Amino acid sequence: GPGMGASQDDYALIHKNILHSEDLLKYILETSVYPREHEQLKGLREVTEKHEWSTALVAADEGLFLSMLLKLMNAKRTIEIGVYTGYSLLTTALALPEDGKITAIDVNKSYFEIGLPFIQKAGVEHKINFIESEALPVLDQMLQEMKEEDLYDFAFVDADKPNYANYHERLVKLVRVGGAIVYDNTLWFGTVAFPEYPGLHPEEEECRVSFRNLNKLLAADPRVEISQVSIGDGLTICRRLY
Amino acid sequence: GPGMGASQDDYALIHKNILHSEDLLKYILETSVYPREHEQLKGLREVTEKHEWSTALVAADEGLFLSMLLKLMNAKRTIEIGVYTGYSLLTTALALPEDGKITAIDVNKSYFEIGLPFIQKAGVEHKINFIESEALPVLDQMLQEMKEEDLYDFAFVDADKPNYANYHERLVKLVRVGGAIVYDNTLWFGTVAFPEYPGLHPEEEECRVSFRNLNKLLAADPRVEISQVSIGDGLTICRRLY
Ligand SMILES: Nc1ncnc2c1ncn2[C@@H]1O[C@H](CSCC[C@H](N)C(=O)O)[C@@H](O)[C@H]1O
Ligand SMILES: Nc1ncnc2c1ncn2[C@@H]1O[C@H](CSCC[C@H](N)C(=O)O)[C@@H](O)[C@H]1O
Ligand SMILES: [Mg+2]
Ligand SMILES: [Mg+2]
Repeated sequence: GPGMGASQDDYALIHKNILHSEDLLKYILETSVYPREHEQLKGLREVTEKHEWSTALVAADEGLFLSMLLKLMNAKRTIEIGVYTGYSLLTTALALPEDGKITAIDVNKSYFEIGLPFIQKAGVEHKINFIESEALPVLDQMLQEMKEEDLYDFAFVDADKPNYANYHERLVKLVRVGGAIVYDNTLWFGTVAFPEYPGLHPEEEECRVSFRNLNKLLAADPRVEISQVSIGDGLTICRRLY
Repeated sequence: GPGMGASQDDYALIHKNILHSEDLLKYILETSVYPREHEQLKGLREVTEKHEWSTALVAADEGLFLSMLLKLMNAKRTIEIGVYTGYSLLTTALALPEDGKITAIDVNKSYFEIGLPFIQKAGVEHKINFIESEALPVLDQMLQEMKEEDLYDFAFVDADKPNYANYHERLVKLVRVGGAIVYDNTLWFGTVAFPEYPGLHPEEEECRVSFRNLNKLLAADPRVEISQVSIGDGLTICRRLY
């Protein structure tokens, strides 16, 4: 719609971190991440770093953390909401077993085609089923067709941030009991810690208010036990109880 | 020498944080941690905050993360090194199923007796086998007694930091293949990002060097996959590959 420019350069929080020191984040990346990063994940990240929406790319240290979660819970069927160029999608496909399956949903396949060559040369494209659509209509039709023995083990939510609460009401019925739902950016550059934060782009302000509402909602939801982790831009792990 | 003894006020780092703000950290605790904290964990934490070594108490948001890791990986048998007043121990005991068993090792049981009444009221003391000893002799004795059916699914290391690398050589044999080892304080108040740090206590400088060596070691160890997480004072998750 008509209005103000909503490009990445129009944003205010691009360079703000939740860690105190930029040295500390670089230490973690140089010491414990880059020596453990797949060669194709490195290539996908370096291309994405130059993209016009580079701020949406998931942090590399967080990627190695999501891979650890998938392996420890022995996930085999997962769903990803928000693919972009596919860093977390490639991370997920590399962690799953050979017969693992992923449902990847994004409104823009042009983003996904940027990282598709890296995914292919990693040899894990066969696990991925890409759905070019809005995520909410896909999840609602899944509610129509999913049987209990088809429920997902793991779900990464990283698409349109104000819609997390809407995705939640579907994913607690699409993920198995004891499965995991992870919401990304739940600390939003640290702006959620304050009732008001001046000088944000209108869309950044919408995310701050929506994340402050989601965090209260997740902490009070009896269907789930939560864990908010201050890695990357912050994430909340959600385990379905019933 | 003789006098008043070791204080946590002799240390230079106890007031430091890795997050950008104390408001952000207190937001995480007030929003997502305290409403989910067990009543006995709250009582244990509040008494421990007045102890003379309250700096070593595991952060409450990290406790929920460890509880989440135990359930997602379906842990049943764990080992804890460094108990103190038992916050992480009580966190672990509440997370495990009713038939879970924990081997808790600490050189000082007087610390543990501070938290024992809270563990009893929670009704989980039957899962805990406390051993008052130095950790290394106990771990070595386990290696000659351990059968494959007795391997641990999970190990939390949070004792004397300079001994982590020595604990690592034992724990990759005591933890089952696919099991997890978590090393606490691997970021050490952010000092690991600096080759030199001024004004540190001799024991504080010793662990900054130790953790700079351990983080390089763990990132190069081909026996495990790793994931360093910037929660609390930073931790490193290790998953055994063979
Ligand atoms: N309504 C919607 N439904 C599905 N996807 C959407 C959406 N709105 C935005 N998106 C997509 O969600 C993505 C978020 S960027 C996600 C980053 C990626 N997961 C990573 O690991 O780096 C964008 O590519 C955007 O195209
Ligand atoms: N060599 C050693 N072997 C076993 N325990 C040790 C040790 N050196 C120190 N410790 C113990 O390890 C503890 C570290 S503080 C640990 C904090 C605790 N895990 C928590 O949840 O808060 C101290 O209580 C100390 O008594
Ligand atoms: Mg993100
Ligand atoms: Mg600690």
